[PDB]
Amino acid sequence: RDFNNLTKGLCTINSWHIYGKDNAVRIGEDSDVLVTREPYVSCDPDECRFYALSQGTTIRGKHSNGTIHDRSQYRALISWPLSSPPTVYNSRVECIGWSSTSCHDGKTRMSICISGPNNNASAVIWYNRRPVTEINTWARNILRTQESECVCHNGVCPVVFTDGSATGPAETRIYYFKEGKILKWEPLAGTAKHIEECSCYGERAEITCTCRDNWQGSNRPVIRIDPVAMTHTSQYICSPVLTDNPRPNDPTVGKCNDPYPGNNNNGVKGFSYLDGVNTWLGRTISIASRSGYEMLKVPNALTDDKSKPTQGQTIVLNTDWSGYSGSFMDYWAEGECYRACFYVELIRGRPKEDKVWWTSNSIVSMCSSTEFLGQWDWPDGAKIEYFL
Amino acid sequence: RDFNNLTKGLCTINSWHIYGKDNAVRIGEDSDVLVTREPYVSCDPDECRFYALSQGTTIRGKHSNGTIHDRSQYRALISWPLSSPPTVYNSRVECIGWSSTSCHDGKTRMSICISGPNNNASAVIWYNRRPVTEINTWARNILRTQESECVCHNGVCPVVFTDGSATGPAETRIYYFKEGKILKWEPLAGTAKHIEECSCYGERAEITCTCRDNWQGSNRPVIRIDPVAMTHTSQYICSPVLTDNPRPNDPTVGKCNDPYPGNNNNGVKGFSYLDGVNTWLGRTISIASRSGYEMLKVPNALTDDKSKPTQGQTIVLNTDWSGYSGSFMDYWAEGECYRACFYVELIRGRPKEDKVWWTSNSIVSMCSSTEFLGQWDWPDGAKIEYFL
Amino acid sequence: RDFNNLTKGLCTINSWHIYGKDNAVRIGEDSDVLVTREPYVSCDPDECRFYALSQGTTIRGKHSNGTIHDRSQYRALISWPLSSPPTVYNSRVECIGWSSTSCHDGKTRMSICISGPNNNASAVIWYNRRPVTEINTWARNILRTQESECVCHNGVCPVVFTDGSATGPAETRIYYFKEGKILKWEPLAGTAKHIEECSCYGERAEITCTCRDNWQGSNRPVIRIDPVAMTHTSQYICSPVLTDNPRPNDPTVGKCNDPYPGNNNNGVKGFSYLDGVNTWLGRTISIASRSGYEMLKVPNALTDDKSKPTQGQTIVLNTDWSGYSGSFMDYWAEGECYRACFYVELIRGRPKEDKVWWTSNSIVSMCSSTEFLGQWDWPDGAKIEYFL
Amino acid sequence: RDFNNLTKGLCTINSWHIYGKDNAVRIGEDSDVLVTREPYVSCDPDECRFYALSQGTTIRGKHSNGTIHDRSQYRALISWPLSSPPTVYNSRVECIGWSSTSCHDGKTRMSICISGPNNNASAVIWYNRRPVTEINTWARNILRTQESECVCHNGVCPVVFTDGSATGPAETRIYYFKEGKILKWEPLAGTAKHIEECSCYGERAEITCTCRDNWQGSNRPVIRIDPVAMTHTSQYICSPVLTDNPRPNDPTVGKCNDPYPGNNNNGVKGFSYLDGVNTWLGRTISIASRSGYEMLKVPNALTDDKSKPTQGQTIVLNTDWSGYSGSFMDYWAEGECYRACFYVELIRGRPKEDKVWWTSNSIVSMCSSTEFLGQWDWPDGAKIEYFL
Ligand SMILES: *[C@@H]1O[C@H](CO)[C@@H](O[C@@H]2O[C@H](CO)[C@@H](O[C@@H]3O[C@H](CO[C@H]4O[C@H](CO[C@H]5O[C@H](CO)[C@@H](O)[C@H](O)[C@@H]5O[C@H]5O[C@H](CO)[C@@H](O)[C@H](O)[C@@H]5O)[C@@H](O)[C@H](O[C@H]5O[C@H](CO)[C@@H](O)[C@H](O)[C@@H]5O)[C@@H]4O)[C@@H](O)[C@H](O[C@H]4O[C@H](CO)[C@@H](O)[C@H](O)[C@@H]4O[C@H]4O[C@H](CO)[C@@H](O)[C@H](O)[C@@H]4O[C@H]4O[C@H](CO)[C@@H](O)[C@H](O)[C@@H]4O)[C@@H]3O)[C@H](O)[C@H]2NC(C)=O)[C@H](O)[C@H]1NC(C)=O
Ligand SMILES: *[C@@H]1O[C@H](CO)[C@@H](O[C@@H]2O[C@H](CO)[C@@H](O[C@@H]3O[C@H](CO[C@H]4O[C@H](CO[C@H]5O[C@H](CO)[C@@H](O)[C@H](O)[C@@H]5O[C@H]5O[C@H](CO)[C@@H](O)[C@H](O)[C@@H]5O)[C@@H](O)[C@H](O[C@H]5O[C@H](CO)[C@@H](O)[C@H](O)[C@@H]5O)[C@@H]4O)[C@@H](O)[C@H](O[C@H]4O[C@H](CO)[C@@H](O)[C@H](O)[C@@H]4O[C@H]4O[C@H](CO)[C@@H](O)[C@H](O)[C@@H]4O[C@H]4O[C@H](CO)[C@@H](O)[C@H](O)[C@@H]4O)[C@@H]3O)[C@H](O)[C@H]2NC(C)=O)[C@H](O)[C@H]1NC(C)=O
Ligand SMILES: *[C@@H]1O[C@H](CO)[C@@H](O[C@@H]2O[C@H](CO)[C@@H](O[C@@H]3O[C@H](CO[C@H]4O[C@H](CO[C@H]5O[C@H](CO)[C@@H](O)[C@H](O)[C@@H]5O[C@H]5O[C@H](CO)[C@@H](O)[C@H](O)[C@@H]5O)[C@@H](O)[C@H](O[C@H]5O[C@H](CO)[C@@H](O)[C@H](O)[C@@H]5O)[C@@H]4O)[C@@H](O)[C@H](O[C@H]4O[C@H](CO)[C@@H](O)[C@H](O)[C@@H]4O[C@H]4O[C@H](CO)[C@@H](O)[C@H](O)[C@@H]4O[C@H]4O[C@H](CO)[C@@H](O)[C@H](O)[C@@H]4O)[C@@H]3O)[C@H](O)[C@H]2NC(C)=O)[C@H](O)[C@H]1NC(C)=O
Ligand SMILES: *[C@@H]1O[C@H](CO)[C@@H](O[C@@H]2O[C@H](CO)[C@@H](O[C@@H]3O[C@H](CO[C@H]4O[C@H](CO[C@H]5O[C@H](CO)[C@@H](O)[C@H](O)[C@@H]5O[C@H]5O[C@H](CO)[C@@H](O)[C@H](O)[C@@H]5O)[C@@H](O)[C@H](O[C@H]5O[C@H](CO)[C@@H](O)[C@H](O)[C@@H]5O)[C@@H]4O)[C@@H](O)[C@H](O[C@H]4O[C@H](CO)[C@@H](O)[C@H](O)[C@@H]4O[C@H]4O[C@H](CO)[C@@H](O)[C@H](O)[C@@H]4O[C@H]4O[C@H](CO)[C@@H](O)[C@H](O)[C@@H]4O)[C@@H]3O)[C@H](O)[C@H]2NC(C)=O)[C@H](O)[C@H]1NC(C)=O
Ligand SMILES: *[C@@H]1O[C@H](CO)[C@@H](O[C@@H]2O[C@H](CO)[C@@H](O)[C@H](O)[C@H]2NC(C)=O)[C@H](O)[C@H]1NC(C)=O
Ligand SMILES: [Ca+2]
Ligand SMILES: [Ca+2]
Ligand SMILES: [Ca+2]
Ligand SMILES: [Ca+2]
Repeated sequence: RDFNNLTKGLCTINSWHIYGKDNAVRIGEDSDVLVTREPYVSCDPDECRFYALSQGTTIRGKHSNGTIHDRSQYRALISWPLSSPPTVYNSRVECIGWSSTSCHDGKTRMSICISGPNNNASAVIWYNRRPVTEINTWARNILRTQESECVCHNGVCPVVFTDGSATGPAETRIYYFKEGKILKWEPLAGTAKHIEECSCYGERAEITCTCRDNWQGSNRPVIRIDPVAMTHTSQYICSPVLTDNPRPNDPTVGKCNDPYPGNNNNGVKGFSYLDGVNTWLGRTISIASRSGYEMLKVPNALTDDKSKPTQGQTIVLNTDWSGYSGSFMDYWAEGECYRACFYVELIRGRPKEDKVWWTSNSIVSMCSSTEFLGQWDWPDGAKIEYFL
Repeated sequence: RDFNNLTKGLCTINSWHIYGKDNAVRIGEDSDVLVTREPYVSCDPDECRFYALSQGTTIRGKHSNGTIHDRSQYRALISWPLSSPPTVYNSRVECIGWSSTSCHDGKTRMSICISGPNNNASAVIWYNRRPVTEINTWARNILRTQESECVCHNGVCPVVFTDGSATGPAETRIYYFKEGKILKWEPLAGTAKHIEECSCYGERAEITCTCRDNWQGSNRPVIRIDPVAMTHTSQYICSPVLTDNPRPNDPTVGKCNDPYPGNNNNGVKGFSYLDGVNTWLGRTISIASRSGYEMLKVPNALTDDKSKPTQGQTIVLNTDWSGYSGSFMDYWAEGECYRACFYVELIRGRPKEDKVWWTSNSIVSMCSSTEFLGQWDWPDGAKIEYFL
Repeated sequence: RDFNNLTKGLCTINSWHIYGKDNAVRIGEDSDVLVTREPYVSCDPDECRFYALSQGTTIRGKHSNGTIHDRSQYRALISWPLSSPPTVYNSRVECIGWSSTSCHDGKTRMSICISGPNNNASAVIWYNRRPVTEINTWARNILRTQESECVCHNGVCPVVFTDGSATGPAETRIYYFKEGKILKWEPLAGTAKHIEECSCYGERAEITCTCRDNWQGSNRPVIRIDPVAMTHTSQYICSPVLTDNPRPNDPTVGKCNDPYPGNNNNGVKGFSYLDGVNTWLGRTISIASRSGYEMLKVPNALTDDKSKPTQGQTIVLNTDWSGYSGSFMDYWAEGECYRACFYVELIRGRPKEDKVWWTSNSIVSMCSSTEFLGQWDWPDGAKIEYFL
Repeated sequence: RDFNNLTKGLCTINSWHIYGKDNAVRIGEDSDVLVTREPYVSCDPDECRFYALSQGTTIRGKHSNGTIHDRSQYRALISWPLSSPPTVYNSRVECIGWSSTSCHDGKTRMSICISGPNNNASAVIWYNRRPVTEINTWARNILRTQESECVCHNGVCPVVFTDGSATGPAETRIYYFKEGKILKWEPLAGTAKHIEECSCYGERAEITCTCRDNWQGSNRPVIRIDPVAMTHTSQYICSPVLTDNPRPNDPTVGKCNDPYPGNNNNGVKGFSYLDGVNTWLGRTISIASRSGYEMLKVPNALTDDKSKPTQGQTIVLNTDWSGYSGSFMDYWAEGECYRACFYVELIRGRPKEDKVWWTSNSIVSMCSSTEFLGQWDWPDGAKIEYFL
């Protein structure tokens, strides 16, 4: 095998088709499904898999009580077959910890997990299912990473980490790994003022990451990485179609180089595909809560501070719970272009459904079509009442 | 690997032997078996598997309530090892949706799933476990396909779809796929007046599909496809041995080019092998309900409007529930001829057994023998009382 | 791969060491273990597996009620990894039916299952996991076979079948299969008067089968097969160490060419290794019930009508339940000789433990050592009280 | 494949990073997890796995009652994927018995299990998943071995066994195996006075084993093996940092060539890495019970009878239960040096938690880093109250 190179551009996105769905919470009502959160999807050359952070308990298990909590010693990055649920018996542990990323370089996979207490966390970088490098916290405040796949080019796999405050300036670093070793790292540059939970995709030798400015911004920061030069830029999505959550109502003009204000110290992981007129943004439908999900075609969102939607697709109704969302692509598919894909985490349980003591999720995932397909909505589908 | 070619004829069918049986409902009374319906069987060059549409819940799970319903966001095409039950832990999701087909071309497998609301459904065509093509509804009324395997010849895999009314003229199309791409499609031609749920098999470079005329016909429509020319014909089975369900009692003379009347707006998926004097038809034993199943040797059923049985085999007694049935063959077996095989879906639960709130099925499957073997009957075997 | 040839002799048997044990009934008290009976062991070139006839239900499942019964539509030959229990999720179905054998020829595996009602049973012979040949009942009375592995030589795999009475003369046939096809079959010849449930092993181009004379004999019949000539002989084990069950107490002189009388119309499957002074016989310890199990070294048992034990090994105490026993070897092991192995089926439940409504078993298996090893006893280990 | 050679030295150990954790007791509260104890970790060239001795029951199973007991017929050496729990469905049985070791030689794996009653135990040596050699008890008193991985060099895999008293002189033997055959064995030599449960690692053609002197010593005996010459030495760790349990408080000067006294007839399996100034010792934090676990950097512990810690890392708080600990390395990793790894068995249940009737464990495992990483603590994480 050779290292994959990002040689193709994005396919034209005219709609989104269903790719995978695991129905995990429905199935886990009466089967040995692990409690998870922070899911994503990532492809190897011969298979695509679901990934997430386990909570080290099943959902009917008594240890599900307390699983609203993000960071414990009982979490691990797990992967499992596409559209199956994450069960005790089919889930492969990639590494231990409570913040992760993972990506295949064309030869093998790199997985990164961070663990530790808040003031003394460390990342372990695994390559070919063996630990290779470790990175200690630099700011002693919840060293943390993407929670979705990284992207590689000719073996170089950039990863974005943050360490420091979630409610003020933090120390974001872009590490460039190859075979699990650090080639270089850079501090964040550009005009993004705070970065968390980057969602990345690659095309024609450039990696684009759409992130969460938890501190100030209801527009999303965008990091664009050149994995050959190992350099990057940052800015915000300029569009007034604001895509964090919670957020204020949409303005008529957005901000390119600073956080669009109105909501502080909160957010949600999300994503976009930024490709000129072939630009699609995801967001929650609710401005207040992690409810609903929609895709909006917003031509030139990155650069046009008045850009508005020209097309859209509902993914999850506003009467159903959503969650984190992120990008992935199958870089090893046939054809002339890369097909944009994404997932949405469908969070069930706490805090919004507090008649149960757990928090878990299921996954829905879609990829782009060049057809203009009909739309359905894709809720989690479980009845909370059944768990009482 | 090369693409498989349909170079062989059918083996002489002198009786049927047991091939597979999953006992899913029996086993699922106390194990994590998924609720399914619309099962089938399909072979790869190195393995044969069971397939079905999951309902995204186990049968003891509380979400089994409601699973009489055909179309939800929680359904998927799954496959699993021959004669195992479809469990949470052993079932591989092929694609998401509520109407499917799947077939191996000798190189890899194509799977097709349709999802969406009734007025805005779309098919996704997967090849080599990746999405390749999508097709939007053309009639905005439950785009739907075979619910059993397709057949390929030199890479060309025809698939029959219908969109439109179930109780009047609809828009049936035969798509010819290769490597998941559309080579051509044709509207239905010939004298079949309504088509659903085609059951297909191939022999000497011709594909024969036996279908369901839900609107008018208690004889079954037959589509015969030339996958090289990519053309087809349609007619009905001429025989007065009527094989849909519900149906009127058998006449003495059938109809070749129009629906044999008496029952409207209903049916069941079924199949036949039409090979001159080596012709066998399956049907339910009951004329009124999906009860029993039998195979009848009906020489020249396709073309002889007075043909009657010369031999038969009971598969399921009329005191046991049946369901859909369909054809498959192992195109990669050794020997000089293709051995005809079929399955019967053994439906349990609603609507006929309404003391439970679910609907599920198990599978029995048989293939032909050149011996004249003794017959057994093959019920599902579960006791509904145990589920109360 | 080439066909395996029986080129080696037996290793010297100086004691028996533990090979595998599945603890199935213990584990199945709280896990999804299938109800089984009639287990055995068989090796492929790269793996050894446990085999048995499933009852198509788990042991905690309500459908376990009734599983004392031998023949139903819900049985299948299953295999699973050595020393694991036979679970819903890890068990591979080989074929459907209620009497089986299976063996690897060095290239691939042949499996045979018989199904049907008592008066109309049929065998299906699978090779390379595909059905190849079928054989209809010839006597219309429970066509039945070995219930342990067959043995192959240069592709020729003899199998012993019986059809007819269990309590008087029956029609036993030795079929010689190659690639699942019938080369030849012979009726039983020699002086054995009734044959069931043969337990076979091969060495230096000869296959030895030790069987059950259910009608009259408490000595066991022995069939010796030349798989090159495709001919056989039969006789009884001459030794007065009688090894069927139930049986009379041991005499001082046995019978070579007729059944040793005293017990009629009953028996148990069992085995022996007959190799001159390297001869070991297994038997139940109890003369009355399937209780205990022991191995006795009985030099020249086959030919010496006064032969008595010179050494022994207790396998299962007489205060624990046993069951069927049979031979297998790993024909693909390293070294200069074939190591004799056997299993014992440890039957739990009905009829001897009738406070539960099921019948199931676990497996213990041992192979020979050239050391004189210490002995343990190997009970099933489950507490029936836990199942109430 | 060629046999692995121990060509590399140890990596510099500046801290320990998380490697694996299975959360077995947490997950097994509501999933089919086997009861285990005596776990370890061992790598093949393409995978690392967890190993342990099953008790032949799940933890919620009623047969979990009594599993404080060390030796029964229902135990087996099992392996399963790294960081998964040992479940009924994912656990591979390596061999049957109640004392084990296992190691890969670069070509295939050798596994050794001992079974039998106390006065008549025997070891079976498996190679390439087949039994090859057997060894009968020589002292008729609980023949027993390492309970963690062995190490191979050019095919030669030394294993340490003991047979005899646990509370006075016993008969320890070092067997040198190749392809599962005995090349040689030696009686223990040197100044260690009692040996059990050796924990081994290899580097630059030498194997170092740190063991348990159950009889007298609260310092640990160390056996150093030359696998080319097939010779060994023994002594004790000289350091006054005493690392058995229970033990007296730490002195200022230890003992090189005799047991450091104060505690008799007890101990725990443990380990060390002895590499000059790159020397790390593990131990329980409690001097009295199997509570807590810590790593201490104790330069020249082996040879310096006043050596004290210069650095350390807490693995398990003293308010959490620990257990056995042992060494392993991935001899097939990339790079210039072998990375030291270890595990800790986190024992739950009896005798310390006697409100439940079972004894089981989970596993945490770590490997060395050349960074100075932040430390977390890694408890089992289960709530005993949930099991009542
Ligand atoms: C079967 O499945 C089919 C496929 O899925 C399905 O069809 C799909 O239907 C859905 C639902 O209708 C469609 O999705 C929507 O698409 C809208 C965009 O399309 C409309 O607008 C464009 C653009 O129109 C402007 O620009 C063009 C030129 O490019 C001009 O030509 C126009 O005149 C117009 O110009 C004015 O405005 C511009 C600036 O905005 C100026 O530049 C300009 O000078 C003028 O001022 C049109 O081109 C479209 O028409 C074409 O398509 C339609 C078919 O849809 C045809 O009938 C027609 O012939 C044309 O071909 C079309 O009119 C999205 O706007 C829309 O998303 C908004 O609404 C939803 C709620 O429905 C919100 O959730 C979403 O967030 C968007 O609204 C919010 O955000 C915006 C942006 O800030 C706010 O302005 C807005 O107020 C609202 O904010 C509020 O909610 C927010 C969210 O909660 C909150 O955050 C805010 O704070 C605030 O509270 C939606 O995505 C989809 O595209 C169809 N797809 C296809 C292929 O057709 C079909 O229905 C199904 N069938 C059945 C039977 O069910
Ligand atoms: C061990 O296992 C063995 C293997 O399984 C098992 O043997 C099998 O037994 C079963 C059960 O008996 C057999 O299955 C049946 O087979 C019947 C056909 O075979 C009979 O008929 C043929 C044909 O006979 C005509 O034609 C030949 C020439 O080809 C002439 O020679 C004849 O004289 C006769 O001619 C007249 O009729 C023709 C028109 O029909 C005219 O052309 C002609 O001029 C004359 O008018 C015979 O050849 C057969 O004989 C041979 O075999 C038998 C052995 O079976 C030997 O004894 C004998 O020597 C010969 O070798 C034989 O007589 C099927 O018809 C039958 O299926 C009908 O019945 C079942 C109920 O049993 C129905 O469920 C089924 O649907 C069929 O009936 C319905 O449908 C027809 C068609 O429309 C209706 O006419 C009929 O009224 C009925 O309709 C009703 O029910 C429907 C369903 O609910 C409903 O929809 C309707 O609306 C209506 O309500 C059945 O399949 C099987 O073949 C055996 N197999 C073998 C290899 O032997 C054995 O028993 C087992 N042992 C034990 C101990 O258990
Ligand atoms: C640690 O583990 C160790 C390894 O496992 C374990 O050692 C093992 O111990 C077990 C138990 O003791 C041993 O197993 C038994 O072995 C017996 C055979 O060995 C004895 O006999 C031989 C043969 O002796 C005759 O022949 C030789 C020459 O070859 C002469 O030298 C002798 O003098 C004697 O000759 C007379 O008899 C012959 C005819 O029978 C004539 O030919 C001759 O002229 C004379 O008349 C001796 O060689 C043996 O000695 C050697 O070994 C011992 C060690 O065992 C040493 O001390 C000694 O120095 C020698 O080296 C030895 O004496 C088996 O017979 C025995 O099986 C019978 O008993 C059990 C019950 O225990 C029954 O279950 C079993 O079925 C057998 O009895 C039944 O069947 C026979 C046959 O028909 C009947 O005769 C008998 O009455 C009984 O029938 C009844 O029960 C049946 C079953 O229910 C029922 O069906 C009947 O109807 C009836 O009701 C048993 O297998 C084993 O071999 C040891 N292994 C080793 C390697 O040592 C050790 O104990 C463990 N340690 C601890 C501490 O636990
Ligand atoms: C984020 O994560 C970080 C990384 O994990 C974490 O940092 C880590 O913190 C932990 C906890 O503090 C550190 O772990 C401890 O490390 C201690 C060793 O380090 C100290 O000592 C050395 C050595 O000092 C001597 O020698 C040097 C020269 O080599 C001289 O320079 C010194 O002056 C001193 O010399 C005297 O003593 C010598 C003999 O002992 C003589 O030779 C000499 O002449 C003098 O007499 C220092 O070098 C270290 O300083 C350096 O590092 C610190 C940072 O830690 C810096 O601040 C500093 O600038 C330097 O760079 C340092 O001072 C271990 O001793 C310690 O383990 C003992 O304590 C724990 C309890 O905490 C016990 O559980 C453990 O068992 C050890 O104590 C027992 O055993 C000893 C030995 O017998 C007994 O003496 C002792 O009494 C006690 O016994 C009792 O308990 C036993 C167990 O129950 C029982 O069995 C006995 O019977 C008895 O009851 C511990 O491991 C770790 O190393 C840090 N790591 C790093 C990289 O920094 C950081 O905190 C985290 N951040 C947050 C915010 O949480
Ligand atoms: C099915 O028939 C096709 C058409 O003849 C065979 O296709 C040829 O395959 C050869 C061998 O791979 C190629 O080099 C030719 O170029 C192919 N020809 C065409 C016209 O496509 C194919 O091999 C046949 N399949 C099998 C299993 O034999
Ligand atoms: Ca924000
Ligand atoms: Ca109809
Ligand atoms: Ca008998
Ligand atoms: Ca000690």
